[PDB]
Amino acid sequence: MDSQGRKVVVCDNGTGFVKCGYAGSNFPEHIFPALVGRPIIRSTTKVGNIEIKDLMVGDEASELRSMLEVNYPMENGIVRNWDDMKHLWDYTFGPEKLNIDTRNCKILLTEPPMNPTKNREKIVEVMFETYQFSGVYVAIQAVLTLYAQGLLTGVVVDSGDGVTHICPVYEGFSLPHLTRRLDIAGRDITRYLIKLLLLRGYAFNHSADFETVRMIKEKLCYVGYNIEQEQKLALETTVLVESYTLPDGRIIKVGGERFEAPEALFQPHLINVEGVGVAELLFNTIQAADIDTRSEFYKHIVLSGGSTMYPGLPSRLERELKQLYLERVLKGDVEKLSKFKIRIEDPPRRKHMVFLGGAVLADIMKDKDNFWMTRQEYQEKGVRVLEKLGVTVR
Amino acid sequence: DIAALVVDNGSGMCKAGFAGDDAPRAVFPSIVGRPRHQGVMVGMGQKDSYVGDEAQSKRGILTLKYPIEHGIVTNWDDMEKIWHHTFYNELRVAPEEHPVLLTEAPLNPKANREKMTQIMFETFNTPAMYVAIQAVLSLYASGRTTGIVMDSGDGVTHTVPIYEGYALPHAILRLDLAGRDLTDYLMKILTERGYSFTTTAEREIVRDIKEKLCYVALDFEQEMATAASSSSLEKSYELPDGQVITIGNERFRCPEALFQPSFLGMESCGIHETTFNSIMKCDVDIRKDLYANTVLSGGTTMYPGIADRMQKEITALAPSTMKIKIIAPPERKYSVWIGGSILASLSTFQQMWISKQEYDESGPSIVHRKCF
Amino acid sequence: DIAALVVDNGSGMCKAGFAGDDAPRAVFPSIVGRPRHQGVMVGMGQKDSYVGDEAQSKRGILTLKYPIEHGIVTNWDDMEKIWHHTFYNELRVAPEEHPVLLTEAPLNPKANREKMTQIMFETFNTPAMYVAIQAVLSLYASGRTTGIVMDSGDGVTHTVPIYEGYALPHAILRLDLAGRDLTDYLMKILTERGYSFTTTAEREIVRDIKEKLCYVALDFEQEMATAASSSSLEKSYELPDGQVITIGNERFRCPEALFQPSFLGMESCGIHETTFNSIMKCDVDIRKDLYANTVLSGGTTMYPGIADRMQKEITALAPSTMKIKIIAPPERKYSVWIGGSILASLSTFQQMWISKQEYDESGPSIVHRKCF
Amino acid sequence: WXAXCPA
Amino acid sequence: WXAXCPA
Amino acid sequence: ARNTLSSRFRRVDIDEFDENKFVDEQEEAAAAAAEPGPDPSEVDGLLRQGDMLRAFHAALRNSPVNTKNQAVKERAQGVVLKVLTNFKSSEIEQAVQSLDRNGVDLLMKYIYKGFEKPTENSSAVLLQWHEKALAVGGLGSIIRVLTARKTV
Ligand SMILES: Nc1ncnc2c1ncn2[C@@H]1O[C@H](COP(=O)(O)OP(=O)(O)O)[C@@H](O)[C@H]1O
Ligand SMILES: Nc1ncnc2c1ncn2[C@@H]1O[C@H](COP(=O)(O)OP(=O)(O)O)[C@@H](O)[C@H]1O
Ligand SMILES: Nc1ncnc2c1ncn2[C@@H]1O[C@H](COP(=O)(O)OP(=O)(O)O)[C@@H](O)[C@H]1O
Ligand SMILES: [Mg+2]
Ligand SMILES: [Mg+2]
Ligand SMILES: [Mg+2]
Repeated sequence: MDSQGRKVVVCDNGTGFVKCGYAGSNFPEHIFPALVGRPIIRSTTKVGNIEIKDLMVGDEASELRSMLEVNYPMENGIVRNWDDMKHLWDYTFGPEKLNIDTRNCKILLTEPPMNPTKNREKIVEVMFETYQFSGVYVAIQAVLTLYAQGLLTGVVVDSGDGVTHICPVYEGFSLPHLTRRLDIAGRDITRYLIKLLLLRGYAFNHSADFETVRMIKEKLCYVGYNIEQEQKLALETTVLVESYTLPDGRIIKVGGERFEAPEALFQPHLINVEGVGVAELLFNTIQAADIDTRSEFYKHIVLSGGSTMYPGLPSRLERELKQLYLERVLKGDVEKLSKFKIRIEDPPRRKHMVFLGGAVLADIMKDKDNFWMTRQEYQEKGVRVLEKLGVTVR
Repeated sequence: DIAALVVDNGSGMCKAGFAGDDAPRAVFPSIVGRPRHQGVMVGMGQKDSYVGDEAQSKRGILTLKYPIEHGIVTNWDDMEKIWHHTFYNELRVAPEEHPVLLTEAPLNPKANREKMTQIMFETFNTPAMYVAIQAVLSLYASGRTTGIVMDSGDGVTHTVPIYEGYALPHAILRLDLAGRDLTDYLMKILTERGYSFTTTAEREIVRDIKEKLCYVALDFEQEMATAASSSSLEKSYELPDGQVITIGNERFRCPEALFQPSFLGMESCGIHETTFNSIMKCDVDIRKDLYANTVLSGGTTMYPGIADRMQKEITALAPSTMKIKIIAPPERKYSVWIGGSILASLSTFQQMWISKQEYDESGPSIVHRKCF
Repeated sequence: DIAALVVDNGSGMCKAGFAGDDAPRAVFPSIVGRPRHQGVMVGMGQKDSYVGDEAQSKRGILTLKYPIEHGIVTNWDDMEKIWHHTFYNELRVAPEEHPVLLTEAPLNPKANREKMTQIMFETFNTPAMYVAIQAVLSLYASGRTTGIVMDSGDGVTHTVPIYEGYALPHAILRLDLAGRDLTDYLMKILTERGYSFTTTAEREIVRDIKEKLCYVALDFEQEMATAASSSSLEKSYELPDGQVITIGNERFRCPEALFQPSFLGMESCGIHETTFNSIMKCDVDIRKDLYANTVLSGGTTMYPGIADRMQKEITALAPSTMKIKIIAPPERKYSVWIGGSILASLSTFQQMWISKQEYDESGPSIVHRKCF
Repeated sequence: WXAXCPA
Repeated sequence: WXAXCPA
Repeated sequence: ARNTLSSRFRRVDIDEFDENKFVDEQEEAAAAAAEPGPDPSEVDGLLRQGDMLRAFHAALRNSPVNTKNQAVKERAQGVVLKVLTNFKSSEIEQAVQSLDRNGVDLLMKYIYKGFEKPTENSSAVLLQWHEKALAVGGLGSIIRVLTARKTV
C-alpha cells in the first residue's frame, strides 16, 4: 500500500508457477501453477459430484486434472497462448486470489533476459488496456534475486521450469554481454523422467500425467555429489528404490531415475542438448569477466528458482567449480586450493527470491513517480513508455 | 614439381595452394567435428572425426571445434588433422617434397611459432619452411612498398604499417575482435525477434547470414531511425528446414561493433581509431603516404559500406589537408595467400628459408631469428 | 594553522601534504575512472566518476584516464576533481586558508602554467601560489647547492644541473620516456609468453608487476644468455583471479629501454647519455663537481641496479680521472615533495609567492616573471 | 520462439 | 591464451 | 547421446583434502609408555598349577585398551585367548559369575575378537563363553563392543 492507499502488487508470472503478492511481504500470498484446463470426457474416469466449469485455472485445475486437458500458456519464458494467459491473470486478480481492483493498484512484473521484445510489449499493452493498471514496472529477475539476499555484487543462477539463465552483476552495474541461458529446466527434466520411467513400463503420455511426474520429481529426485558413488549404490544395493502412489491407486517404484534425470543440468547431452552444464558454464561466464571482478563472483554465487532445490545441487556445484579452478587456473596445484575462497549462497528460501526482491524494490519505490509507468504515459506514447527502463522500442 | 606451398591457417579458414599461382587451390574451414551420438550402423565409413567441408555436410550430428581462437592454436592434435587433410587429400601432394610457407598474426606467443616449425619437420618431414606476417603479404599482392594494412579475419584484427620495405614494429597494433566475435553477437540480438541459435552447427548458419545480409551503415544513428519508420531493410533468409526469418536493424548492428566494441563490453577502440592511432605512432614525415595507401584485407573486410565508413571516420580525425584513400580490391579475402605465392616465387627469398639441417642444429628457437 | 601546502602533480601520482613535514600526508594515483556500464541499482552511492584509490578498488568496471601525459594536462575538467579530491577529502583543509606550492617539469608549454595559477585562484580562491621545477626541489631535500638531478617519473624524464644555486637552463634536457612508456612496452613483450593485458585496469596490474619483479642488468647482453641457459630469474606473480604467471628475460628488458630506447622505436639517447650530454654542455670548470654530486629522483629510479648501471656507463664515457659517484637515497620517490616542504618553510621564500592581488592586476601571465 | 526452439 | 582471453 | 568436450575435471576428487574430517582422541599418557598388559609369566605360572580362575582374572585385570600399539594388543589377545581355550566347559559359569560388570564387557570384547581368526577348535569354546556372558551381561554387553571406539 502506497501513500494514496493504492495496493502495490508483485506478480512473477513464471512458466510453471505464479507467485503473486503485495509489496513488503516476506512470503507470497498465493503460489499456484500456471496452467489452464478445459473439461474433457474420459472413459476410465467417472465423476459427477464436483462441478467442472468450462475454464478451470490454477490449483482448481491441477487438482482436477483427471477430468481436464490442461495446457501451459508459457514455455521457456515466452508466452504462446494469450487467450489462455489472460484467463490466468484474471484468476490471479479475482475473488479467488488477490481480490483487487486493477484500476487503483500498482503492479511490478518480471521478464527473463535475452527474450524477444514482442513478449514484453504485448504484456504492457495488456496491463494498461485490459486491466488498466495504474502503475507498471518490468524488472530483471537477476537484480531482484540480489535485493532479497541484500547484495550489490553476485553472479546469479536462476533455474525454473523452462529457462535457466545466468546474469552477473558487480556493484549494481549490469554486464549483459556475460548473460547466458541454458535451455534446460524443470520441464526438460520432467520429460526425461518420463523417458526413463518408460523402461520400467510406466506410461505418462497424457497432459494431466505431466503434473503427476512433477510431484514425483519434487519428492524423490536429487543430485549426486559424486555420481560414481551413487552408481555403486544402485548396482550394489537397492536402498535408492522408493515408492510413489498415484491418484488412481497404482503404485510405482523409482530408483536410479532419481539422480539421472537432474544430472542433465550438468551432463546436458543426456537430453540431446549440445553444450556444457550449469557449472562449466558458470565458470566460463566468470572467466569472461574482467579479471578484477572474478574474485568477488566466486564469493557471491547466488542461486534461485525451484530447479536449484534438488538435494545436493549447491554441494555438487561447489565441487565441480573447484575441479575447474584447480584444472585451468591453478593448473593442478592442490596446495593453493585451500586459499580459493568460494561461497555459494544456498538459502532454503531461494524458491521465491525473484518475488521477494520484487516486494523489496516495490516497498522502496512505492511512493515515487519517476519509477513506475502510468496509464496516461501509455495512452500518449504507447509501447514507447518502456524507454524509461532503457528498453529501445518504437 | 619443385613449387613451394603456401598455407594461411587463419582462425576460421585454411587457404592452401602452390606458389606462382594466382589463387589458392583449396579453401576449407578450419574445423574438426567429432560426433555426439553412438554409431551402430557398421561398415558405413563411420570415422572418429571429420574435417573441413566433410563436417559442414554433417554438422547436424557433430560438435564443430575451431582449433584456432584469436590466432592462437588451442588444440595441436586437431591441427595436425587440418594440415594432414590439406596435403594428402586436398592438394594431393607429399609435404617432404616441397617446402611450405606459413602465416601468423603479430604479437602472438612465441610457443605458437615454435610448435608449427616443430610439426612441419618432425611430423611431415618438410625440407624447409618459413613463417610470415599476414599483413605484410597483403602488400606484396597489392604491388607496393608503402602502405598500412588492416587484416581482419575470423578471430584477429591487426594493423601493420610499412614504409619502403621498412616495417615499424613499434606502431603495430592488434585487436582480438573479428568475425567470430560478431557471429556470436548476432546470435544474441536475433533473440529479440524470436530466433534462437545455440548449437555450433547453428553458429555456422548464422555465419552464412552474416556474410549475406549484413552491411555497414555510413551513419549508424541515421539508419537506426530508418528501420524504425519503414520496412525497407527487412531482408529474409531461408533455413535448411524450410523455415523463414526476417532481419532489419540486425543487419548493421552486427558489424558496427567493429566501430563500437562497447556493444560487446570490450573497452577497446574501433578499427577506425586503431588504424589511425597506429599511423599517429609512425613518423610525422610518412603519415601522408599511409593515409593514401590504406589497404584492407581479410574476409571480414568484405562487408558493403566498410570502405566508405572507414574513409568517413578517418577523415574526421585526421587533418582536412591529408587526403584519405582506401584500397579495397575485390579479392581481399585471399590477398594474404596471393602475396605468399608471390613471396615464395622470388629468387631473393630462396635464402630466407629455414632448412631441415638448420632446425636440427639450433632447434625450433631458430624461427625467432630467421622469421622476424 | 598557517602552514603552506605542497602538491607535486606528477604524471602518475599526486603527492600532497603540509609544509614543514618530512613526508607527504596523502599519496594517490592521478586517475579519474568513469564507469563503462549502466548502474540500475538505485540508492547505492553510484557516482558519475571516481578518483584516486577509490578507482583502483573499482577498476574492473571503469576506464582509467590519466589526465596528465608526458607532463602536460590534457583534461582540465578531470584535473579539478583531482585537486578537489586532494584538499577536501584527503587533506581535509580548505585551500583559501593556506597557500599551495605546485610543481612542473621544464620545457613544458606555457599554457600549462597559465591554467594552474588561473585555477588555484578563480576556482579554489587560494591566497597565493607558486610553481617550482621538480628537479630543483630534489636538491633542497638532498642538502646541496651543487649537483645534477635526474628526475624520472611516470611520463617525463629530465636533467637539471645547478652550481651554487645558479641554474644553467641552456644545459637542461628533457626526455619523454618514463614508466608509462615502460609499462606499455612490458605489455607488448609479455605476449611472447602468452599473457595478454589490454584493459586499462590490466595496465595497473602490469604496473604492480613492473615495480615488484623488474630489475636493471649491469650487463644486458650477459644476463640475456643467463636466462637462455638457466631458470634462476624466473619469478612468479599471482593475479587477483588466482592465475599465476612467470617472467624471466622480461624483468630486465623492460627498464633497459631507458638505456636503449630503440626498442620503443624512439631515436633518442639513453638516460646514461642524456645526463652526460647535459654535463658536457656545462662549463668545463664545474663538470667534476657534478660527476660527484649526481642525484636521482622519481619513482622510476627505484629499480635495483639502476645506480650501478648509471655509474658504469657514465664512467665509460667520461674521463678515467673524474670520479663518478651516484646519489640514490631510499626516499627518492618523494624527494621532490620533501624539498617543497623545505622551500615553503623558509623566510626568504615568503616573498616569491604570487598573491591574489598580483594575479588580479597582471593576470595569469605573471607566472612567467615570478616563477622561473 | 519463432525460429529455433518452439516458444 | 593462458592469462587473459581463453586461447 | 554423447558429449565431445573434455570431462576430465569430474574425475579428480577434492573431498580427500578436507579440513572438516572427524578426528577421534587417544590417551596421550600411553603413547610414550604403553600399559604392559598381562605378563605371560604371571598367567602361565598360574596355568602350570591349574589355577585357571585366577589366571583368568589376571588376564582381565590388565588390558592395553589405552595403548595405540597393536602388537601388545595382539600379544594380550593371544594370552587371554590361550586361557579361555584351556578352560573346562563346566567351570566357565563358575568363572563368569565371579566377574563384575566391567569385566564381562571386556570379556565379550575379547570373545568377538577370537572369532576373527579361529583355530581348529577355538570357536566351539568361545560360543559357550558367549552363552554365559550373555546370560549375565545381556545385549548391553554387546553394544559396548560395537560402540567401543578403543579396541582391546
Ligand atoms: N522439492 C523440489 N525439488 C526439485 N524441484 C522442485 C521442488 N519444488 C519445486 N521444484 C521445481 O521448481 C520449478 C518452479 O520454479 P520457479 O522458478 O518457482 O517457477 P518458474 O519456473 O515458473 O519461474 C518447478 O518446475 C518444479 O519442478
Ligand atoms: N562476404 C562476406 N561478408 C562478410 N564477412 C565475410 C564474408 N566472407 C567471409 N567473411 C568473414 O571472413 C572470415 C574469414 O576471413 P579470412 O581472412 O578469409 O580467413 P581467416 O579469418 O580464417 O584468416 C570469416 O570468419 C567470415 O565471417
Ligand atoms: N618500486 C618501484 N620500482 C620501479 N618503478 C616504480 C617503483 N615505484 C614507483 N615506480 C614508478 O614511478 C612512477 C611514479 O613516480 P613518482 O615520481 O613518484 O610520481 P610521478 O612519476 O607521477 O611524478 C610510476 O609510474 C611507477 O611506475
Ligand atoms: Mg522463475
Ligand atoms: Mg586472415
Ligand atoms: Mg615526479
